[PDB]
Amino acid sequence: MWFEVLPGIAVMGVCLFIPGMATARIHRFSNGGKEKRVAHYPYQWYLMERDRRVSGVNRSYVSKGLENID
Amino acid sequence: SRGEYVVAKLDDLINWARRSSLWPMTFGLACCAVEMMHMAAPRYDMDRFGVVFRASPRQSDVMIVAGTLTNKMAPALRKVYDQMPEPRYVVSMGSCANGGGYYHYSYSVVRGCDRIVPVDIYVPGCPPTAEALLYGILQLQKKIKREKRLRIWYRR
Amino acid sequence: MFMINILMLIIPILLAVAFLTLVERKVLGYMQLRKGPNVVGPYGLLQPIADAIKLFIKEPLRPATSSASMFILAPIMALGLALTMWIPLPMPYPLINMNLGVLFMLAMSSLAVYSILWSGWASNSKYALIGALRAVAQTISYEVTLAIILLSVLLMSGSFTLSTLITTQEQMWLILPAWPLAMMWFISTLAETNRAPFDLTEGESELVSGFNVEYAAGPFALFFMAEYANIIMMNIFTAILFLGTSHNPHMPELYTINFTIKSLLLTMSFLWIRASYPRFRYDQLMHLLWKNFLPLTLALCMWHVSLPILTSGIPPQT
Amino acid sequence: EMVRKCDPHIGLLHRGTEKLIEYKTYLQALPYFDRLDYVSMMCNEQAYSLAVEKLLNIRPPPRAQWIRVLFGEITRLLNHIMAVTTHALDIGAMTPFFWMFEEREKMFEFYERVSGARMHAAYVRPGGVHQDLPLGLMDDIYEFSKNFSLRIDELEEMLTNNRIWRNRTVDIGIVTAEDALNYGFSGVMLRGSGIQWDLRKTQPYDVYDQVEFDVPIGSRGDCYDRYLCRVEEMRQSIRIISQCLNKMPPGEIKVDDAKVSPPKRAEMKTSMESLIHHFKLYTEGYQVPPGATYTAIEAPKGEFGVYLVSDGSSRPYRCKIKAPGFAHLAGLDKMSKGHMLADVVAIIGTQDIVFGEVDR
Amino acid sequence: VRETFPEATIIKPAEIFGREDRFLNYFANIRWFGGVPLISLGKKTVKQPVYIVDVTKGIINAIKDPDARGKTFAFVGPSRYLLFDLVQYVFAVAHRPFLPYPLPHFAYRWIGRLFEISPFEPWTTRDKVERIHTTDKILPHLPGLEDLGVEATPLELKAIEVLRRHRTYIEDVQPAKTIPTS
Amino acid sequence: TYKYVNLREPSMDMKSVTDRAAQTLLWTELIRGLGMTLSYLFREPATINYPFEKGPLSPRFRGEHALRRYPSGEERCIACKLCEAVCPAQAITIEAEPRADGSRRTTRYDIDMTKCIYCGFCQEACPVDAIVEGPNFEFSTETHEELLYNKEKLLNNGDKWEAEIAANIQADYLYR
Amino acid sequence: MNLMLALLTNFTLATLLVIIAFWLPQLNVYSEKTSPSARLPFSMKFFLVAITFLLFDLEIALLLPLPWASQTANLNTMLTMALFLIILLAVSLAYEWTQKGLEWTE
Amino acid sequence: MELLQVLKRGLQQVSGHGGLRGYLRVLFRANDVRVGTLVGEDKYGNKYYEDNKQFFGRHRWVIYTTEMNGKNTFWDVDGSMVPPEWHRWLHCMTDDP
Ligand SMILES: CCCCCCCCCCCCCCCCCC(=O)OC[C@H](COP(=O)(O)OCCN)OC(=O)CCCCCCCCCCCCCCCCC
Ligand SMILES: CCCCCCCCCCCCCCCCCC(=O)OC[C@H](COP(=O)(O)OCCN)OC(=O)CCCCCCCCCCCCCCCCC
Ligand SMILES: CCCCCCCCCCCCO[C@@H]1O[C@H](CO)[C@@H](O[C@H]2O[C@H](CO)[C@@H](O)[C@H](O)[C@H]2O)[C@H](O)[C@H]1O
Ligand code: SF4
Ligand code: SF4
Ligand code: SF4
Repeated sequence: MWFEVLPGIAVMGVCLFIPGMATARIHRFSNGGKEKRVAHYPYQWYLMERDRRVSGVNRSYVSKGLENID
Repeated sequence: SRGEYVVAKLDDLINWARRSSLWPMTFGLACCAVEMMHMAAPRYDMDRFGVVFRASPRQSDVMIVAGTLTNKMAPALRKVYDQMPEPRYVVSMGSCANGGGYYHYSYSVVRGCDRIVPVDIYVPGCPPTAEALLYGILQLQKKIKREKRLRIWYRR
Repeated sequence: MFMINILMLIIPILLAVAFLTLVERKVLGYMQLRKGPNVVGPYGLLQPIADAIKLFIKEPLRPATSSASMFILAPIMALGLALTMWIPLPMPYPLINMNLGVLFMLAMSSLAVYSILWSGWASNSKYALIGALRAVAQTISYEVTLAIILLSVLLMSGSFTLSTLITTQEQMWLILPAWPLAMMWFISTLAETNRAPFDLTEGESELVSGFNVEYAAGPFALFFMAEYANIIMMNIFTAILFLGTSHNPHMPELYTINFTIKSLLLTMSFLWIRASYPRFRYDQLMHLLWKNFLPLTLALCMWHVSLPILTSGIPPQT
Repeated sequence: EMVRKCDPHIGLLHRGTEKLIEYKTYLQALPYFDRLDYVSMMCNEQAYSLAVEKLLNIRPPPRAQWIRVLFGEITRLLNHIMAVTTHALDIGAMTPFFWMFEEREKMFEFYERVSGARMHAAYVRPGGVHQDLPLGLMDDIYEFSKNFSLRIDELEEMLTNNRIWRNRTVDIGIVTAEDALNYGFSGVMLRGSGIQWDLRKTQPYDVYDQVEFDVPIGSRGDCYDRYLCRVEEMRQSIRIISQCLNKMPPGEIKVDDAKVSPPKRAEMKTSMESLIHHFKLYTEGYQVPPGATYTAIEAPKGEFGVYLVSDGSSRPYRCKIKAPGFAHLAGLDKMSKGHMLADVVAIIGTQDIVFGEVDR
Repeated sequence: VRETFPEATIIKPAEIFGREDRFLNYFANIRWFGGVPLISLGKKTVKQPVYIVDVTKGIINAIKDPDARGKTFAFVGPSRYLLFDLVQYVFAVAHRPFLPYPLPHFAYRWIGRLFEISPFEPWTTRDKVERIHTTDKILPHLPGLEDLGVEATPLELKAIEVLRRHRTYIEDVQPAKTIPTS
Repeated sequence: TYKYVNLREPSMDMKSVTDRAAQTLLWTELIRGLGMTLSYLFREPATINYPFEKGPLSPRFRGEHALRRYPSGEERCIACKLCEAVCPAQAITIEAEPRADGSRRTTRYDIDMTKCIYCGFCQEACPVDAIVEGPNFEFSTETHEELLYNKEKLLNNGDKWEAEIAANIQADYLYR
Repeated sequence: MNLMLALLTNFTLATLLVIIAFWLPQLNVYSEKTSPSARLPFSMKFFLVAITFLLFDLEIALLLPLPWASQTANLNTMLTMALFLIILLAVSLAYEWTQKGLEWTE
Repeated sequence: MELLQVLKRGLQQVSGHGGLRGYLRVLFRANDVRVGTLVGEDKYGNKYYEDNKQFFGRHRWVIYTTEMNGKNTFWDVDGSMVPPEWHRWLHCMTDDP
């Protein structure tokens, strides 16, 4: 019956699902649980470089808030 | 962890792949080709065994000779056989291909395709039923399953 | 970490291609009132594995190639480019976030025609080369509409960034404002990938289509994998382009599930179409492109340049 | 792209059938006719049987004649499914082949239930048919025929209005009426060009003048009109089969003259005369009075005929087989002029060529 | 064998050439590597190869010949050649570029050893090189092909048959120089 | 009587011209063809599960040959050679002589199954139902020589298949 | 760096698959077989489809900046020149069409 | 509710073959998990089933013995294993087993 085609489709579906799921999870693993920063234009890259300096640990995804104000 | 064991299991793997993925080149010469087409048709669906219906001679693993082989045609059949990549097998389908059949005594007919190519399975009938041909294909699968290429290599 | 990401893209791609071969045979089987592979593994789930092993231990074909370097380069180019087409795709996040990702995909696909040309050159056969040239002429012809159609849709998106297509379709699928472009886009992808009813490389009108003809070729498996990776990729691109999935930043997996289903369904429609129609003649598919799609695509490009301006709906640049 | 010359080289299935027949008795030669147009087996048998019955100056009984028309039209369905769907399969439309070959598989069962063979039945013989229909067969033929026109409609849904199919067939291989006649075409190769000819109507045999059907006629003489004619001929065959089922008479199924048709096995084992006639018919065979006939029928592929020469003995002196596909293929060069390579595949399909009959 | 089965027919052929030979095909496949080594320079080695069909006919004629029982035959070709000329001719028929270069046995034994490591038919081995560079014995006390009614086939008449497949894609050919007959 | 298959002139009013334009541009008749293949996808396939399931046959089926006996075990064949005379393929070779007890019996009965066309003429001609074509069709072999049946092979087939052969004869002999 | 690594990985794997696709069959050690510029003639039509593709493809290069061009203040000028380019692309097709540059009959 | 009745039948087939181990045995030997009425068993261990609701051609089937004449036929089955008495029934040459 036609539903015996589904097992092969399910295998295809899992294979196509993995790259998208992996990229999202690896991005959050590598950027402190947040989305990887998007820098398409120099202004965005300029702020990312500034964050890397401001962090004090050389990672742009380490955010400093009002605790650094004084 | 003997070499006999590993060679034995590797034989089973390659034998399994080769028999589970048999791509035929059907040489539809005459009436028997019709029954071959009924083996691909829905009732028997040869494709469900892993036997693709229409495969090019460049990727084929088995040649099915389905019909009378005439003298004028014998050179072209041998040429296709010589161009088949290995491992290659030949199934002779029907009385004409098996031994000449109804036309055995003709001036223009090759008396069995096994004068031209080596034949692995002979399927009798005029024509063999689609089911008879399928039986013969499944017989070839079991013959491939019995192959011992790596065991023989290991004992050379 | 990035090296893991690459392998978590490449390996699943090769597995999807493997099992698409099984899905095609079973879907085509049931539309033909039969089953397709159901003996090698339960529901034929081992059939792709048996075919793969069988092909790689098969003897290489004869005759010898005319050019060894081009004989080896063609399959490398086909498969290398096929995998490269996947790296900017947002699912919902891309492996490589390009500002000009759409243009990158156009550029890389236009290079896929070289494997056809090189394999024809290395075939050592006059007739096989002529077959390759007809295939190239088909491919480049339909590249014209894909580029112009793509440009027309981006006038509603506002940039060449693939992930911006997601934002553009946050309210509504682009297929509604652009269904005429979607129709011609979808057919162009069929003709671009040499799929039925445009599969003349596998047809009956070629000088080399004769069964008893021979020329240097192969490996068959590598070319086959490259082709089917492009079928899936084009249908993934089609979904993103016209059937944009909503993205929730806190639940990216929901995007991926919904996005995967749409891509699968579009891919199944390629199989659906292959089961339904006869094959075009070479001159007739040229006529379809040059005398039907192209005049209408140029007109719709004019319309989609004008429409955002006259409705005050120009999209943002960033 | 253009074809300038088409030179078919045949003989690759020439098996010297005509020379072999001269060494067989008339019964022994009957199975050779199954293996000519091996898609229209029982129609080939009927043609040979009519020719022999004519030289013998005997006629088969009415029930045999209705059985021969019934299975003649079942055979036309077998042939047209093959002709149409392999024509479609060879230009890429593969799916109708599978749907309709399941229908062919069920008509193979009718062949097997009357003869014990799916294809080469050897069932129609000079004098009638070999055996009477098994009980329950006509009911199953009725059940098959009841649903078959729906199967034809599904085929038409795939092809008839399809623009791709029409592009591959319309105005391809146009044949004028005058050329069709002089090139020796027959069957649909004639009716596609508007010629109003059909041997069942004009020179009827068996009981074809007792059944009602219409001859489909084309208007453009191209591949598409010949495709429409074949599809419509399948509908007419169903219409004829419907009348054969209702009008099937009772009685014996082979001529009641034991110097031509063998006696019943029960008679052969009790009567001295029957045993002698059984012995002689299966060894020497019946003698055929000297003479020559050209006998033709409207086979599914066109006019199929035999020029049969008897020298007065039990073996034919000469048997020339007129295969309709022989003249049709001879016209391939004429028809392919001004067309492309892809069109030659369509033209060969529209001619409905089986090399069993072309090469003999 | 002569002690066990005294009436045995022993046939002692020279290197045999033919479609499936490992002689002409051996030299043709040396081209598959740029180097074309040769003990000395292919000199000091004289070869008298015999055609495969000639050996076959000789064997068959031996089965049918009552005289042949208990004898020892030597099957050799008609013409003796220098190993350098033969290989040069082989490359000329195969339309290949011929690049000779000298080597002694010690440097020719390591290449032989290096390919002996293969778990299949080696491309070459020390023993194969030693046999190739063994001069073909002249044994005039033994009967040959002519005693069995077989005419030895010249190599020049059959080289194309064997080496046509090795060509890359006027037939000057240049017949190889033959050592003066005894 | 005859009918035209293609002699309709299309109407040329707006309603009709625009219907044809919609078909051209909106691919409607192409979509219809997709509907038919989709409908088949949801139909049960016609495939049987060979070799666990078998295609139907009838008692008349012409398969592998066999030589039969009387209930006592005596051979039915009395070497009349009607089968050898009628065989269209000359597939039968027979020799005979008086048996030790004086009975008329064959010493050779060969069928070249690669000459045979499986026509069933031999079993029609046989006056004592000695030679028959049984129901077996699954006897393909790996060598050509295995298909050259001698009398021993054919008698073994009779003893092997008689249970089924007798029932099939019982079912069809009144049609003969 | 990442894009270079991705391209290197993709074409490295493609290369390995190709060489093992060419070496793995040599494990079988199959038997030896021992049994096997100028015009084409090339049709002018196949050359002219390639050239037409190129010239149309060059005009597409000029149209690619349209998404950015629509951000300008001089929209009237931009729209006039955008439609001008597409129209000349149509005029090229019309000229080819009406001189039978798109035919395949000889 | 029809979709749930289909799922019930699917799980009812698992019980019909004697549990998961029996269900997988038939699935891998015969690529078919239908449950039918047992019609009989021959002396070699072949089991014959019928289901008259199936369409003609699938209404009768045999599950081959796993060992016949000393041959292990767990995986290697063959249509020639059906003895003549059942051959007539399995090929529908007759109605009665
Ligand atoms: C308010 C005003 C706004 C302004 C914009 C208004 C625009 C709307 C009005 C225009 C409508 C445009 C329609 C777009 C489709 C293109 C139409 C077309 O070109 O099709 C015709 C083409 C040729 O047709 P033919 O009959 O052979 O010959 C005619 C020429 N002599 O024939 C074909 O192309 C047929 C297709 C060939 C391929 C067949 C195989 C595929 C069929 C299945 C596809 C299923 C649907 C796919 C949908 C995918 C969506 C993702
Ligand atoms: C692998 C299979 C996956 C599927 C899984 C199961 C779900 C099935 C969903 C598929 C739906 C399509 C299948 C049904 C199609 C059959 C229906 C049909 O036959 O309609 C025919 C109809 C009449 O045609 P005709 O007779 O020629 O009339 C002409 C003048 N009235 O003709 C028509 O009216 C056609 C009307 C539509 C024309 C639209 C033209 C194309 C426009 C493209 C837009 C695509 C949008 C959808 C894409 C997917 C995104 C959701
Ligand atoms: C990890 C994955 C490794 C890669 C595994 C690749 C497995 C490939 C399995 C292919 C299964 C068979 O799939 C089927 O193959 C044949 C080719 O013979 C194709 O056949 C098609 O191409 C050939 C020419 O190439 C034509 O002669 C044929 O008429 C056409 O239909 C079918 O379109 C395809 O459906
Ligand atoms: S064996 Fe019989 S059916 Fe087959 S080709 Fe010969 S005559 Fe025709
Ligand atoms: S079936 Fe026909 S061909 Fe075969 S042995 Fe009997 S009579 Fe001869
Ligand atoms: S099998 Fe019958 S016909 Fe043949 S010789 Fe014996 S008794 Fe006579």
